[PDB]
Amino acid sequence: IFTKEDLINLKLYVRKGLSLPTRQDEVEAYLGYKKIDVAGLEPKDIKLLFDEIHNHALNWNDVEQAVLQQSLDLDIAAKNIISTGNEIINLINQMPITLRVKTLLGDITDKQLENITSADHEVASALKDILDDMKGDINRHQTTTENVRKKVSDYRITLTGGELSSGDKVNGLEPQVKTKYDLMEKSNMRKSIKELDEKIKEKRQRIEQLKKDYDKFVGLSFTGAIGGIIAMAITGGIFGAKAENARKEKNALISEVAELESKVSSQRALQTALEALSLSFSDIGIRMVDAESALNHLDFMWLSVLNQITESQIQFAMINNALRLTSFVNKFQQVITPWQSVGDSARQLVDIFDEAIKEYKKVY
Repeated sequence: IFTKEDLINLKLYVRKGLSLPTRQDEVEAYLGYKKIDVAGLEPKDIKLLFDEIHNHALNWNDVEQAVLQQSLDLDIAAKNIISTGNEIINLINQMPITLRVKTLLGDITDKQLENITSADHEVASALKDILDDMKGDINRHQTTTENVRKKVSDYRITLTGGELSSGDKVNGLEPQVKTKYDLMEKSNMRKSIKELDEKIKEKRQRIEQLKKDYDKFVGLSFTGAIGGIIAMAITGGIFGAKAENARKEKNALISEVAELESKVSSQRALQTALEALSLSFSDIGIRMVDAESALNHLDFMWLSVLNQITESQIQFAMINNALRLTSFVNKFQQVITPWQSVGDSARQLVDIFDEAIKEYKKVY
């Protein structure tokens, strides 16, 4: 069944949804960016989803109050139907069995109300009235319970996705959070960043490799001084050239590295924002999945309760003037039996609300 943790998880999801920023500049401050250049993750995209979550959270208390008040109402409705049904059965069973088996319900109602006057006329009229009132009462509880179930179902489908009772189809807030979360992961830079770090270190070692070979070749260029004048011309030309090839290649890589470190710095910036947004969407999504499970329980409970009321209503429709009174008592028992289940479930739900409210004090 729907438990107190289920109700607390709904309140926790609503509180998270209402705390989401919805103003565009606040969503941007929350994201840490004005543009990310990933489809579906731009601040306008995130705001649209936060607006939908916020509106859904705003709508919980209408459902919550309908659920709790309907449980309070069905509690005392079940109690009244069972006790009044039992009183009616007891009244009938005061008739001797030799008469009960052959007397029809119409004999103790309609056939007393067609002629002219009686005490049995008044009680027979009151018996006909209380049956009519109970029939209408059970129809009313079916109608209101169907509406509560519809509110819970629509609240659930808004979270899961699907077709609402209005016929509108909605994508589902939880699958939408999941899509964006998946886009953040398809967009991750961690491997790109690591391969760029690797190339900065490697070119930052080669820049140093022939700073030493520049110092070598320029030393080598002087080793014509052994011969003197034209041995220095040939050592100067050959090794002076190899020394500049090393310097030129060096200056291409110092420019290369400054670019690559600017690039990797921006890729790290994107990753940091992705990781932050991922964590927020994970928190939202966990709150949603717990709320969804809570609503699965609540929806199933209200479908089951509605089914019991409908069972009672169908049995009540079988009561008619031509039932022998022994058959009537058996059918009236079949009318009130489903209401034990309805009342037990309704009282259980009221008590879960009570225990969920008390949980705050027990924790703090």
